[PDB]
Amino acid sequence: QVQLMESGPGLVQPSETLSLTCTVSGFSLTSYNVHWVRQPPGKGLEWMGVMWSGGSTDYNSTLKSRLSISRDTSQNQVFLKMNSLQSEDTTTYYCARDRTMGMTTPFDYWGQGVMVTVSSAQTTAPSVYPLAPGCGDTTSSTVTLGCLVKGYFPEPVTVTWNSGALSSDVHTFPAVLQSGLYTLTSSVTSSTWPSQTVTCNVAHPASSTKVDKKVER
Amino acid sequence: DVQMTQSPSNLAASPGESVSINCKASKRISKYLAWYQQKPGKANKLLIYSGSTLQSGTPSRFSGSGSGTDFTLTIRNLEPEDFGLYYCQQHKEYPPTFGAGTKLELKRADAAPTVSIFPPSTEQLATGGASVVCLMNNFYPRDISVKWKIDGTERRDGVLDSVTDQDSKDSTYSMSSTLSLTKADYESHNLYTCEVVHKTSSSPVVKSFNRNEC
Ligand SMILES: *[C@@H]1O[C@H](CO)[C@@H](O[C@@H]2O[C@H](CO)[C@@H](O[C@@H]3O[C@H](CO[C@H]4O[C@H](CO)[C@@H](O)[C@H](O)[C@@H]4O)[C@@H](O)[C@H](O)[C@@H]3O)[C@H](O)[C@H]2NC(C)=O)[C@H](O)[C@H]1NC(C)=O
Ligand SMILES: [Cl-]
Repeated sequence: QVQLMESGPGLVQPSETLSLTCTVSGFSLTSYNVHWVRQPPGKGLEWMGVMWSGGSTDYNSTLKSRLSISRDTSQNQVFLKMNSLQSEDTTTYYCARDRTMGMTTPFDYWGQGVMVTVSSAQTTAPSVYPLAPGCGDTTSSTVTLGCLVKGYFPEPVTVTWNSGALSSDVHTFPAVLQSGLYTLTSSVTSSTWPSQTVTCNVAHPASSTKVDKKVER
Repeated sequence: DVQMTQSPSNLAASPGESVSINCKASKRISKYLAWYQQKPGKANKLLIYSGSTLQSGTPSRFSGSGSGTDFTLTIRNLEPEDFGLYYCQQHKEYPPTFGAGTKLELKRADAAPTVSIFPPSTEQLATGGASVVCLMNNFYPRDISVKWKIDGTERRDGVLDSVTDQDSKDSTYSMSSTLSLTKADYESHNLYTCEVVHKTSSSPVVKSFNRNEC
């Protein structure tokens, strides 16, 4: 099948070069155009430019001076290099394919997009705290437990429960930002706690951390 | 450029019902308008192109009309999988341009939130900080409001909250609210209450604890 896959850093600093790669499979770059599109925070899609099949490039005229698109056909990759990023922005960037034969197709395949955080802040691993009922709260047959994943930067994290084994009513909520750090909660239900152990597994790739926190008591 | 104006930004319907979504081009573009579906965890997917032509694999309940400036996507007999976001793209000329999207919500029966309150952990208090959490799980509709009270007085300072997207299995929402405060502040008060208003109850659902029992 046709596939496009964006990759790049999850965090850049203001004025670092932001290099993105779009890795393709199941078609030839010399037969199709590959476009770059961004979605700023709040907003709809914005065309940035195109890597034409024949090797030329074109750009959004307002962005031209800050973009460079290129490719490596031997490696099935198209690149977007850009500069002059916007402190605290969290744009998502996409690549997508089209062609023109008798007519111009719309974009027939997209990548799933990558989000880039722009900041001069340090990478910071989360502290993980238990969410357990206490302080005189009578425990029903099914209990809601959770983990508070506090004070990390940048996004994202992932949370699983009992290494994937527990998936009853799992909710992992959107993180909130304050004082430059993210905090999220994740909850699950159990009818067999505390006799049976409930543990959240929290990964924060940017800090290379993976921590388990058993919820008890 | 061809500016695409899409409407509406939002729809809500039940499985089995029908919705339509309009795009209007700022210039005539013959039949060259395409429709896409966006869904969490998936790349944007081409449904229709050239106004009315279904991509191979698109179910027959999707149809498109229009030529010139005015286009409409109609989705009949809605499946759960159809709830998500739709957008249009013209493919008459470069630059590619796009509608602003329509988010289609799955309208299910009302569901009252399961409300849980959680005191700070001793692990966190060791650090000099306290977070009190209130979860409001598996409710419908989206509309909800949560109040924190500390010794009977509303606290809005130090409260942040967030809400999940509609659940893939039961189409509900869930909300988390966190009251953050210093250990000293936390220990200067006794009663912590989160107060939750939703159309499923004629008065608020209240969960409380007294710190003196912790
Ligand atoms: C080429 O790249 C350009 C960036 O260099 C892209 O420009 C963006 O284009 C979109 C769509 O036209 C703009 O979005 C609109 O913004 C206006 C203005 O919003 C602000 O002001 C009003 C009134 O004071 C306020 O109501 C808003 O909340 C904002 O404070 C809105 O009225 C529109 O609804 C819409 O969001 C971008 O603002 C614009 N960005 C910049 C940085 O100029 C352009 O889309 C690209 N071209 C292509 C073909 O994609
Ligand atoms: Cl026309």
